[PDB]
Amino acid sequence: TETTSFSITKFSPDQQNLIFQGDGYTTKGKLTLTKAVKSTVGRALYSTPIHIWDRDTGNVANFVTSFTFVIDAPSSYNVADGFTFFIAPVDTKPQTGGGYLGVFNSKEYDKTSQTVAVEFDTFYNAAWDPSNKERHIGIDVNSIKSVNTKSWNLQNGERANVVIAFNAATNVLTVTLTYPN
Amino acid sequence: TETTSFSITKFSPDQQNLIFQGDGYTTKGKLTLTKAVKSTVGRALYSTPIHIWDRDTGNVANFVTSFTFVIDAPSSYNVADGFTFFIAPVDTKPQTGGGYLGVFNSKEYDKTSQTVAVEFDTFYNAAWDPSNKERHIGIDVNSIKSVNTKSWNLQNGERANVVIAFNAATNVLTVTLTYPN
Amino acid sequence: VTSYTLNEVVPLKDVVPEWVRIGFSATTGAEFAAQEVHSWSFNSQLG
Amino acid sequence: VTSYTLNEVVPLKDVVPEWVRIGFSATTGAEFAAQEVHSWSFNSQLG
Ligand SMILES: [Ca+2]
Ligand SMILES: [Ca+2]
Ligand SMILES: [Mn+2]
Ligand SMILES: [Mn+2]
Repeated sequence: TETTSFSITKFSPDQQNLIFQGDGYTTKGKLTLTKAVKSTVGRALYSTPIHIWDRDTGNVANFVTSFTFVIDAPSSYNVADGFTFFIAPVDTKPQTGGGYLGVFNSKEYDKTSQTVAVEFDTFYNAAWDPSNKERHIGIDVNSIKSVNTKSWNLQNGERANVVIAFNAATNVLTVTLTYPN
Repeated sequence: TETTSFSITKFSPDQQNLIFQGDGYTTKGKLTLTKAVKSTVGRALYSTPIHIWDRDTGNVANFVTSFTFVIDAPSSYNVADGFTFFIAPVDTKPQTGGGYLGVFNSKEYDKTSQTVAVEFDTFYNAAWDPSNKERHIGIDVNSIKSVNTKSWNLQNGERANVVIAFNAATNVLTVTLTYPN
Repeated sequence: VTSYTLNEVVPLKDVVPEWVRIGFSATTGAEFAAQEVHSWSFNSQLG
Repeated sequence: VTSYTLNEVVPLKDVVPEWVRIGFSATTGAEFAAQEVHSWSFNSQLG
């Protein structure tokens, strides 16, 4: 039996148990991944490696994460590219930016990626995004093209609460996003 | 607010959230600091930095640790040097070996050491140990010469359960060691 | 209150290594925005 | 059950840095023994 658990409700200028990459940094109690500037990437990883399955037992972990984030764009029609929560190998580095969101390199299934991501995608990339062109939540498995998407209305400058949960018995990954009004 | 929890009830031969120093390794579900070999040192750190106080607020953490250990010596009268739980700066590596238990270099107060240890000391070092020559539990702050010791009867090859608790309200550090019989 | 829920079966043991790091990413392009996280909680249990 | 308890005031703020690592150490000399840990758990709450 391994477990692991942690809670941060305010980020220190010196958050030593995070790894920052790109423009990632902490300022004011908060974790900033990008400011509102063109063509940039930020990531932040929790520093400890998690044991997610065991080759020996074939057990897989149950897990739940929750977080609050804000997207703050100059308007409803000037917003890109979006935001992920991702799970990846221990030595992960930023991948292609722009609509590949810092996590993937192609819309083709790339089994070397070994990355699962939940995206909150704010920009229609015609090559892979759902054709209704709306903004959306997706489950991504080794690809920028989601296996499943939910249309979602961005509320600009508002705090969303996300919970993401994985049931090991069922292999179901659930994502919920909530706004106050 | 900021919290951290973890439980390992059983050690993988590849425990990527531990740092091993010297001989420390995992075999067979367990964490081995030393074999029954002489003049040796082992250490294992939890990989993630812990946020123990906050310069901002001068808040200090409450913490509690629980662990099970076994000392296995050839005989009740051939046993050295002992075992510690310690807290140290993130960059800590092994200090002096033998009676200094891999954590300290002097019996004099060294505030550059910035290390608190809880020692389970199985061998009498005449230079600093309690005069009664008994094995003992000690609290160590920047020195191998404990600020408080309790006489301890080693039960050879028996699992001991330890709890160590620190009450930030009070700055009292509490140690408990239990044997089943 | 406004919410959105999505589920999918993901066979993690078949996609990710036994050990992983978890994290957030964000990017901007020609169009851009600030992306910030205010709090983060996490718990898992293996076995 | 044989139990032993020890208490001491340790002013943590004045001794260790804000960020720390925790861990175990054991050493042998001319006399020697195996030192080993079967399970470990830890909780910490700042603020
Ligand atoms: Ca997109
Ligand atoms: Ca000694
Ligand atoms: Mn998309
Ligand atoms: Mn001593």
